[PDB]
Amino acid sequence: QKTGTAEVSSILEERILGADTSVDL
Amino acid sequence: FAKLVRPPVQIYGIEGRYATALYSAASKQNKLEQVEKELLRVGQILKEPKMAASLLNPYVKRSVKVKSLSDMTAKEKFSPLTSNLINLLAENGRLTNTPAVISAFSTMMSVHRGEVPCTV
Repeated sequence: QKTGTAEVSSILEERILGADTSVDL
Repeated sequence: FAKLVRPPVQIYGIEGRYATALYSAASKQNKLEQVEKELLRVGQILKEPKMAASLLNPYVKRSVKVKSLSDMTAKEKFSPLTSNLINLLAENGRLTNTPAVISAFSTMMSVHRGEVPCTV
């Protein structure tokens, strides 16, 4: 099958800006 | 084997997050028009009957399609929010249900203006 994604577009936004954090691990 | 049902299809989750995870920065820079109008071109390029065969042809391949995508955006004059998410659409074979992801952008954009008073 061809699947296996994890919000890649979300992690990409942090690389270009990365200006939103609220203690989350 | 008696009756048949046919539910519609629009907005789901991982596909909606693709437009909201790229336009989420556009919402702060006011690019919803720069990202919602350029993304629509990808849906028309795949919806086009002469271009639909080129996107589904078995010769475009995947690694070669990545260069064709960047080499097309260079002539398409995309915007600052449409020369990155375009790779994801043609990165893992996402040019089949690509128009459904653009439709979710219009529904997600309505949530970025409802909570933003900017009129005097």
